[PDB]
Amino acid sequence: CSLDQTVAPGNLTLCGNATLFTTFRPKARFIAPEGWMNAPMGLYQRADGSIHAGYQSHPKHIQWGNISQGAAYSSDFTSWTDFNGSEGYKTIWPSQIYDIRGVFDGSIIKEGIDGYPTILYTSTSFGPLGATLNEAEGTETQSLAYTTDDGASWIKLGYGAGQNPVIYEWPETNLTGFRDPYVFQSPRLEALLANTTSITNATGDHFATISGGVHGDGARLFLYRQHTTGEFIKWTYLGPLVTTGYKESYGEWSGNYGINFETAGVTRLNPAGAAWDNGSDTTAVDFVTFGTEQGRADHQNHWPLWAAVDYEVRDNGSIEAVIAYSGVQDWGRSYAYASFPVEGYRQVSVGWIYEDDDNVILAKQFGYQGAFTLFRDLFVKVVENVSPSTPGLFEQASWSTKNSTDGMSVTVTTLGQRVVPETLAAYKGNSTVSTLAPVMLNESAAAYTPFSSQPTDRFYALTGSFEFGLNTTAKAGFRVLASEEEYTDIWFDPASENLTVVRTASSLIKSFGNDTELAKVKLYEIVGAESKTLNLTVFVDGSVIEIYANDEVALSTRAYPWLANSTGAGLLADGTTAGDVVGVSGLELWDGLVDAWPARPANTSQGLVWDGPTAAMYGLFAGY
Amino acid sequence: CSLDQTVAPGNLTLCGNATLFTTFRPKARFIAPEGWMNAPMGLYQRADGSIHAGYQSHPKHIQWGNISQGAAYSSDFTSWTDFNGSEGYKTIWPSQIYDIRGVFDGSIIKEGIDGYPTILYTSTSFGPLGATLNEAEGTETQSLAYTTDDGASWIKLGYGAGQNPVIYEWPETNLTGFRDPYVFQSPRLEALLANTTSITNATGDHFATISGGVHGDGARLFLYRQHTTGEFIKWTYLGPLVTTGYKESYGEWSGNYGINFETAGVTRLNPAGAAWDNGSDTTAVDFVTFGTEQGRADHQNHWPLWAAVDYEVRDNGSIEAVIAYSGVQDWGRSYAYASFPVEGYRQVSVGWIYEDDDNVILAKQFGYQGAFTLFRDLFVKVVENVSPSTPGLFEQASWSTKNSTDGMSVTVTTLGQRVVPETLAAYKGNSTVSTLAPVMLNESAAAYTPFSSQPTDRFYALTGSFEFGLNTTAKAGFRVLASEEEYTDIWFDPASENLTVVRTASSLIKSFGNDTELAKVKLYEIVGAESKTLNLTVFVDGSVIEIYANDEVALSTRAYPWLANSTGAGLLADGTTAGDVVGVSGLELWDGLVDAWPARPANTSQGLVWDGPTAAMYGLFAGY
Ligand SMILES: *[C@@H]1O[C@H](CO)[C@@H](O[C@@H]2O[C@H](CO)[C@@H](O[C@@H]3O[C@H](CO[C@H]4O[C@H](CO[C@H]5O[C@H](CO)[C@@H](O)[C@H](O)[C@@H]5O[C@H]5O[C@H](CO)[C@@H](O)[C@H](O)[C@@H]5O)[C@@H](O)[C@H](O[C@H]5O[C@H](CO)[C@@H](O)[C@H](O)[C@@H]5O)[C@@H]4O)[C@@H](O)[C@H](O[C@H]4O[C@H](CO)[C@@H](O)[C@H](O)[C@@H]4O[C@H]4O[C@H](CO)[C@@H](O)[C@H](O)[C@@H]4O)[C@@H]3O)[C@H](O)[C@H]2NC(C)=O)[C@H](O)[C@H]1NC(C)=O
Ligand SMILES: *[C@@H]1O[C@H](CO)[C@@H](O[C@@H]2O[C@H](CO)[C@@H](O[C@@H]3O[C@H](CO[C@H]4O[C@H](CO[C@H]5O[C@H](CO)[C@@H](O)[C@H](O)[C@@H]5O[C@H]5O[C@H](CO)[C@@H](O)[C@H](O)[C@@H]5O)[C@@H](O)[C@H](O[C@H]5O[C@H](CO)[C@@H](O)[C@H](O)[C@@H]5O)[C@@H]4O)[C@@H](O)[C@H](O[C@H]4O[C@H](CO)[C@@H](O)[C@H](O)[C@@H]4O[C@H]4O[C@H](CO)[C@@H](O)[C@H](O)[C@@H]4O)[C@@H]3O)[C@H](O)[C@H]2NC(C)=O)[C@H](O)[C@H]1NC(C)=O
Ligand SMILES: *[C@@H]1O[C@H](CO)[C@@H](O[C@@H]2O[C@H](CO)[C@@H](O[C@@H]3O[C@H](CO[C@H]4O[C@H](CO)[C@@H](O)[C@H](O[C@H]5O[C@H](CO)[C@@H](O)[C@H](O)[C@@H]5O)[C@@H]4O)[C@@H](O)[C@H](O[C@H]4O[C@H](CO)[C@@H](O)[C@H](O)[C@@H]4O)[C@@H]3O)[C@H](O)[C@H]2NC(C)=O)[C@H](O)[C@H]1NC(C)=O
Ligand SMILES: *[C@@H]1O[C@H](CO)[C@@H](O[C@@H]2O[C@H](CO)[C@@H](O[C@@H]3O[C@H](CO[C@H]4O[C@H](CO)[C@@H](O)[C@H](O[C@H]5O[C@H](CO)[C@@H](O)[C@H](O)[C@@H]5O)[C@@H]4O)[C@@H](O)[C@H](O[C@H]4O[C@H](CO)[C@@H](O)[C@H](O)[C@@H]4O)[C@@H]3O)[C@H](O)[C@H]2NC(C)=O)[C@H](O)[C@H]1NC(C)=O
Ligand SMILES: OC[C@H]1O[C@@](CO)(OC[C@H]2O[C@H](O[C@]3(CO)O[C@H](CO)[C@@H](O)[C@@H]3O)[C@H](O)[C@@H](O)[C@@H]2O)[C@@H](O)[C@@H]1O
Ligand SMILES: OC[C@H]1O[C@@](CO)(OC[C@H]2O[C@H](O[C@]3(CO)O[C@H](CO)[C@@H](O)[C@@H]3O)[C@H](O)[C@@H](O)[C@@H]2O)[C@@H](O)[C@@H]1O
Ligand SMILES: *[C@@H]1O[C@H](CO)[C@@H](O)[C@H](O)[C@H]1NC(C)=O
Ligand SMILES: *[C@@H]1O[C@H](CO)[C@@H](O)[C@H](O)[C@H]1NC(C)=O
Ligand SMILES: *[C@@H]1O[C@H](CO)[C@@H](O)[C@H](O)[C@H]1NC(C)=O
Ligand SMILES: *[C@@H]1O[C@H](CO)[C@@H](O)[C@H](O)[C@H]1NC(C)=O
Ligand SMILES: *[C@@H]1O[C@H](CO)[C@@H](O)[C@H](O)[C@H]1NC(C)=O
Ligand SMILES: *[C@@H]1O[C@H](CO)[C@@H](O)[C@H](O)[C@H]1NC(C)=O
Ligand SMILES: *[C@@H]1O[C@H](CO)[C@@H](O)[C@H](O)[C@H]1NC(C)=O
Ligand SMILES: *[C@@H]1O[C@H](CO)[C@@H](O)[C@H](O)[C@H]1NC(C)=O
Ligand SMILES: *[C@@H]1O[C@H](CO)[C@@H](O)[C@H](O)[C@H]1NC(C)=O
Ligand SMILES: *[C@@H]1O[C@H](CO)[C@@H](O)[C@H](O)[C@H]1NC(C)=O
Ligand SMILES: *[C@@H]1O[C@H](CO)[C@@H](O)[C@H](O)[C@H]1NC(C)=O
Ligand SMILES: *[C@@H]1O[C@H](CO)[C@@H](O)[C@H](O)[C@H]1NC(C)=O
Ligand SMILES: *[C@@H]1O[C@H](CO)[C@@H](O)[C@H](O)[C@H]1NC(C)=O
Ligand SMILES: *[C@@H]1O[C@H](CO)[C@@H](O)[C@H](O)[C@H]1NC(C)=O
Ligand SMILES: *[C@@H]1O[C@H](CO)[C@@H](O)[C@H](O)[C@H]1NC(C)=O
Repeated sequence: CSLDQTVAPGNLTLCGNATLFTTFRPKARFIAPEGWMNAPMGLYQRADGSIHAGYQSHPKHIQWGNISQGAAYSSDFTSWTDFNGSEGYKTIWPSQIYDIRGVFDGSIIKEGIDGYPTILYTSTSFGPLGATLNEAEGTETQSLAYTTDDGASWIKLGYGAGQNPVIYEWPETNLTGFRDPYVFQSPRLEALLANTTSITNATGDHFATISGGVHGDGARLFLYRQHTTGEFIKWTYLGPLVTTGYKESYGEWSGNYGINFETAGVTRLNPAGAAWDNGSDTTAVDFVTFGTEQGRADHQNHWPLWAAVDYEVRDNGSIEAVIAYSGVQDWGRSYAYASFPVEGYRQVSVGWIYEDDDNVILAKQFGYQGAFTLFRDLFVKVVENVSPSTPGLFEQASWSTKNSTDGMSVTVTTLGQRVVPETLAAYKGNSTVSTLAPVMLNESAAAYTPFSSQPTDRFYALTGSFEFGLNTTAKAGFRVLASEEEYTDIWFDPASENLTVVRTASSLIKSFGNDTELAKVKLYEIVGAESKTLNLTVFVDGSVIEIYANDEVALSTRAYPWLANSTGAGLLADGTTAGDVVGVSGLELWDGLVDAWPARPANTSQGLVWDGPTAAMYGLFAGY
Repeated sequence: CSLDQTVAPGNLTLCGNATLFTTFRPKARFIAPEGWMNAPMGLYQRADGSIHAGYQSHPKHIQWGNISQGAAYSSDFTSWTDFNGSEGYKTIWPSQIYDIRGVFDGSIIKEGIDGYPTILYTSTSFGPLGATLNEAEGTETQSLAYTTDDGASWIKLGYGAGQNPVIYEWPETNLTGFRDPYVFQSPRLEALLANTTSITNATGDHFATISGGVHGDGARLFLYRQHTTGEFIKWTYLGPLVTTGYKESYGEWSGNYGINFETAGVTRLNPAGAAWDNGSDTTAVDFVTFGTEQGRADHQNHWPLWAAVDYEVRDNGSIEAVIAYSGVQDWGRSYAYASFPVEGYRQVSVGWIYEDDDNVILAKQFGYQGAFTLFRDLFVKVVENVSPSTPGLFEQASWSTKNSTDGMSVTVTTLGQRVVPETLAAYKGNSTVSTLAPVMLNESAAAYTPFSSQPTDRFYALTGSFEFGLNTTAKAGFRVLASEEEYTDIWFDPASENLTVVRTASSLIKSFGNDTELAKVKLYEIVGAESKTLNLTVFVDGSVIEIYANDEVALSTRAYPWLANSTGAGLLADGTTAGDVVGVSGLELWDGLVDAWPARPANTSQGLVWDGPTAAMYGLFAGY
């Protein structure tokens, strides 16, 4: 094992555990100190204003198992500090018959048991568990724990009748899944159900969804309501909130609803952020966010989706959320998006970016797997004065259209996503910022044109506005993590409406994924404009490439170039001519970003361990 | 629910939880503070000379589940004090994937991990578990924990490769069971194996047996040897130590070997007590004690047995224990005998006495189930100058015979058992003792003759020597827990050699067991004697009746009379005439015994709880 990054990579599978720990590792985002991580969980803003973030964690292993909550906190979403207690950075772990198989995803009741922050989480025990297996009742239940020390530790309620687990009965038979309880308050849903509370007797101020589905018959999001305000044991099943069909797809802009939902949440937004009205705000829109499984051929069979919904009240005192339009939260290698309320009428969403090493070839050499996305403000994106001649506009696939009275313009509404401003400010202010001169891409443009200032390492952001003619067939974008031999190309092709990440040359190491990422991006053309504009922001952070377009479209992916000098960046141009010209302005390079974990040394590995021969005997965890 | 014990019992199933807590409860013996208990475990003499006793425990329930070690200590086997920590009187409990289904029986390595007392115990996880089920590897494993505070708490080794569990591979396929590790030192076995240690490489000073069997093919006791002295992770399987056949019986004096062994131990004794020689002591005998299951129609299908064995060394460096003769440790409602070494060359044995309420009709009303037997010194019982005309003597069923050179007398050898003298001294000294005049039972004897002094409650001991003619057909014994309407009759019938406990009138409450208990007792006739003698000692302790004959035969049973005045006692006579006379001498009543738990109040119930609907979902524990 040579770690010489000035020459071609050898056989890296000969390298020891965690010898590649720092080589590809993100520095500017939320990531566990070491080992395996997946879904964000237990997210809440604490009483002091700081953010508590939990995550599914398996320390000292590089595959999933004994799944626990690791945790950390931040005052600005950006610079983090690990909790440190008797179990290191873990704060909840398998410990009881009801959760011994894993402490799965959960969410926070801010004023819960004895007034303390309280987590409702999926407690798992033994038996087949999975959407393609024959799971039985009891294998997944829902349990409570509360914290008296602001998340340093959690106390579970006792096991038994009238205690944990608090939700255990399956609401319908033959479930594909029964997990990821999302607890939320909703003046909207309270108003809608106020005339039906005699039917159900459920009058609490908290609702909870549980994500699942029914074998052979598609996904389900089940709605529960807290039975009585101030009491947390009794949750009353109302009915299915979202019901989709077996591998149903709403279309090309909407992924696929698969067979089973995971990590679903419910929110209400308006153009400024989170909306807490009862229905009276006509600018507010109800949204569900959810993962689906087994409706996709790649990306671990996983789509992270969202849908705008219209609530209808059923006669039995339950709610049907009818999908009005349906989109994708991120088009790349990310999943398990969670959202939570933040002071100042915000709803903030964050997900998990998995690696691109699905055959587990270099995982042990890394000594870790996974990171978060950036934290994103959600809001209702409104585009005014849209031209009716925008191609495909009236499909209304992942957006809605409202015509003006005279029919000459359209108002477009969709889900907006943008990186939280605290992170953008910290990134820019801690970086060496190069404001770049605008560039006209025409007949003279090379395929690749390096920026006049270059990054110094694998931690940088790029921004640019690409102005295209309305009938262009040119392509343009950004190349990143680039030397002569390795590079990753981010292209937008307005003619096809496809944003792609071409990764055929991303790395000389052949074991990593190299498939082309793809997102659909609708350039809403403005009345009177003779051009259309793509605003692209790209974060490069170790191996993470995270792309944002027009505060709407997100695509997270991975690139693992070996060579030390595969850090460059610049503009891409294809089919630009004297007549078909792409104007690039607002160009900026932010070199360095922020050290997100200032108290951590560069190498936080503690080595890896094997569970031994009993792992295969129990059959629950891989063991490493 | 009336608790009026001056009138007939009502419907006691209407009574609340623990309303009958003190009614039938032993006071003078080891018993949990409340709830369910079964097998003794973790027995050892601590560095200060006191005795640590653990037991299988399920607090606040009256059926088995979440099985844990409860613990207490004593300086004299007799007066006890509970441990009190964060889990009350528990000191080890299910907490890891490998033991979450129950912390089963274990035994003590006195100088173990870092020099501390260390327990090797059966750690259980999920799956079918039982001799009549299709158990698989991993469901029962063996794990270590050690104590730095003399048994107040235990620290388990970590889960994983080279740590817990330390024994997990099945030594043969299709096991009926794989549990109850018994760790012991043996100069005897070390001497026997010293020429074979090149074959196995196992040279440690500790051995361990694991109890089990093979489906369709009888019970097995598997022998392991510590691989290296001073190291406790690696245990090397040598081979089967004891192999018996599917429901094989050695005869009427020997119970039945069933299909599977439980709680087996290995010891070496001589006439004084424990023997620690290498083979050189010609008076010493090797013994195995073991429970068997499914070889008995009643008594929960359980025989607590023992066998004298002769060790043979196999060519592969293992030991075969060939059964020389085979007996019964207790003939009544007891099981799960454990033995442990005690200072002064002693080996002390104690078991579990279950209730006689197998349909669980009044268990909740009790608020507890189970107690220990008394603690018993084991030794080699030697009877000299036995007459060759003793009937059945040369069957050598649960004893051995050695003829004198001239053939006119025999030396008989068997397992001796007697109550530890610390308990006998404390019982007598704290009791009101009535020394009773001898009684000749002849033609004038009533069926029942009350003693001239009577007990004052349900806590007393009786002793007597019954002298019978060599060809008697008379029966005699003791009646206990007696009023006019309820009583329990203990008979010996020398003609049949049967000691019985007749319980048809033991209680007016009909739900309790009433079957007749039976033990075989061999009166070894002495050369020149014109009579034969049965020395009988009976302990009455709440509902426990514990009978000892000739420091050899033990029979533990239960009686639950309702009436407050069912406490009397006296002599029984049947078929005694002018010519067939039974002489009773050495008669003593000890009224009161000892309060074994002086710090406990009379009612130590903490109520009972239900596990809720998930108990049936998990399918592991009854839930109550
Ligand atoms: C199989 O058996 C298992 C073992 O018995 C069983 O698990 C046990 O279940 C019981 C009953 O449900 C649990 O008991 C509850 O404990 C809660 C507190 O839990 C937290 O604190 C525990 C003890 O605290 C100390 O001891 C530790 C060990 O030494 C130290 O680390 C601590 O520093 C602390 O020490 C201090 O106190 C010591 C004495 O206790 C003292 O010596 C010392 O000097 C020092 O001062 C921890 O053990 C526990 O940790 C476990 O659980 C957490 C998750 O919760 C895990 O992360 C850990 O790994 C570990 O497994 C916790 O940190 C109590 O609050 C709770 O009390 C109340 O509830 C009951 C019934 O509802 C009431 O009777 C009672 O009044 C209390 O209610 C009142 O208070 C609350 C608010 O205060 C209020 O809301 C309520 O209305 C009311 O007013 C109860 O005692 C026990 O924790 C479990 N143990 C373990 C190890 O798991 C298991 O379930 C069984 N399984 C089956 C299937 O049956
Ligand atoms: C799923 O995840 C699970 C959670 O992570 C995981 O379980 C955990 O496994 C790890 C690794 O095996 C265990 O860690 C070991 O812990 C041993 C000590 O255990 C005992 O003490 C623990 C911590 O002590 C404190 O904290 C408590 C909680 O607040 C308090 O109650 C105590 O008072 C005490 O507080 C003091 O210390 C605090 C900081 O620690 C401090 O803040 C505070 O102020 C105060 O001063 C207890 O948590 C633990 O209790 C658990 O386990 C017992 C049974 O053991 C149960 O009865 C309990 O209910 C509970 O579940 C124990 O009481 C360590 O000795 C051990 O250390 C060593 O071994 C490793 C590796 O071999 C070495 O790296 C290290 O150097 C140590 O070795 C050295 O020392 C020893 C002798 O000292 C020597 O022999 C050796 O050669 C060497 O020199 C290790 O850290 C952890 O306990 C597990 N936790 C739980 C909750 O279960 C689980 O396995 C996972 N499952 C799967 C399938 O993967
Ligand atoms: C006395 O001790 C017992 C513990 O043994 C305490 O708890 C009770 O235990 C018994 C088991 O011994 C439980 O009986 C079972 O009950 C279920 C159905 O229960 C439902 O209906 C009840 C009646 O109104 C109700 O009390 C229950 O409510 C509790 O549980 C729910 C969770 O489900 C919880 O939300 C509540 O807060 C309560 O905790 C519940 O809704 C029944 O299905 C069982 O049937 C089996 O057994 C019977 C009898 O052998 C048999 O007929 C059936 O065929 C089947 O095999 C079983 O009867 C009882 O529910 C427990 N009660 C509780 C928890 O309150 C009890 O509290 C102690 N008493 C006191 C005064 O302390
Ligand atoms: C680096 O990180 C790893 C953790 O990932 C550390 O532990 C090793 O993990 C790997 C899994 O990643 C283990 O590999 C498996 O090994 C078993 C067979 O193992 C036996 O033989 C080994 C070789 O000499 C020996 O080391 C083992 O000894 C350990 O375990 C026993 C308990 O069984 C214990 O008593 C000892 O004390 C040791 O702890 C053991 O006897 C093999 O069956 C597995 O095969 C599967 O996977 C492979 C590869 O994909 C595949 O080919 C097979 O078909 C099958 O699917 C697997 O290879 C390895 O045993 C672990 N080693 C340990 C515990 O020492 C490792 O230590 C870290 N290194 C450093 C330097 O820190
Ligand atoms: O990487 C997930 C691994 O967990 C396993 C164990 O069977 O399956 C469980 C479950 O995990 C994933 O679910 C989520 C969101 O992805 O993660 C947590 C569990 O950590 C759970 O609360 C969430 O729903 C996965 O998406 C599911 O499909 C899996 O069924 C492994 O099979 C799997 O590799
Ligand atoms: O009363 C025992 C109850 O435990 C259960 C659970 O399946 O079975 C396990 C096992 O228990 C008994 O085994 C012993 C000695 O009797 O007790 C401990 C477990 O507490 C174990 O280490 C000992 O071997 C019982 O004799 C076995 O037959 C059972 O298989 C219940 O089924 C059972 O009622
Ligand atoms: C990068 O490094 C490689 C090998 O070390 C070298 O061949 C190449 O010339 C360097 N520079 C660029 C821009 O590729
Ligand atoms: C990181 O630390 C681990 C554990 O100490 C060590 O095994 C590994 O070799 C280190 N890796 C690097 C790149 O320093
Ligand atoms: C309410 O009605 C819906 C639609 O039929 C149904 O799916 C749901 O199960 C009902 N709620 C109940 C039975 O609580
Ligand atoms: C919306 O506007 C377009 C173009 O003016 C027209 O084709 C369509 O019919 C309009 N829809 C409604 C509801 O008026
Ligand atoms: C650098 O980043 C830190 C951590 O997020 C932030 O608090 C600080 O304001 C930043 N510095 C700037 C913007 O100059
Ligand atoms: C074509 O592009 C080059 C490079 O941006 C620029 O120098 C030139 O002005 C452009 N041509 C026209 C006609 O604008
Ligand atoms: C654009 O994307 C779609 C997938 O939505 C794909 O079918 C099509 O081939 C792509 N076209 C081009 C030219 O990239
Ligand atoms: C015992 O009590 C019962 C009922 O209280 C009574 O009938 C009987 O006479 C009493 N005495 C005896 C010795 O049975
Ligand atoms: C014993 O205590 C328990 C729990 O407090 C109580 O329920 C029960 O009625 C008491 N029984 C007696 C006989 O005092
Ligand atoms: C017997 O053993 C084998 C594994 O050695 C296993 O496949 C089989 O299921 C076991 N049980 C029976 C009933 O054959
Ligand atoms: C040693 O021989 C015995 C008798 O054949 C056998 O049962 C045992 O399994 C052998 N020991 C091994 C293979 O370790
Ligand atoms: C033992 O003694 C009896 C009676 O003297 C006799 O029947 C038997 O043969 C003797 N056994 C031996 C081995 O001498
Ligand atoms: C009474 O019993 C206690 C506890 O076992 C014992 O220590 C004491 O010696 C006894 N009293 C006597 C024999 O007088
Ligand atoms: C018969 O028994 C009675 C009672 O023990 C006694 O008084 C009498 O002496 C006995 N008869 C003879 C002949 O010993
Ligand atoms: C004595 O006990 C045996 C059981 O070993 C039994 O078969 C026999 O019937 C009993 N005989 C009498 C008279 O009690």
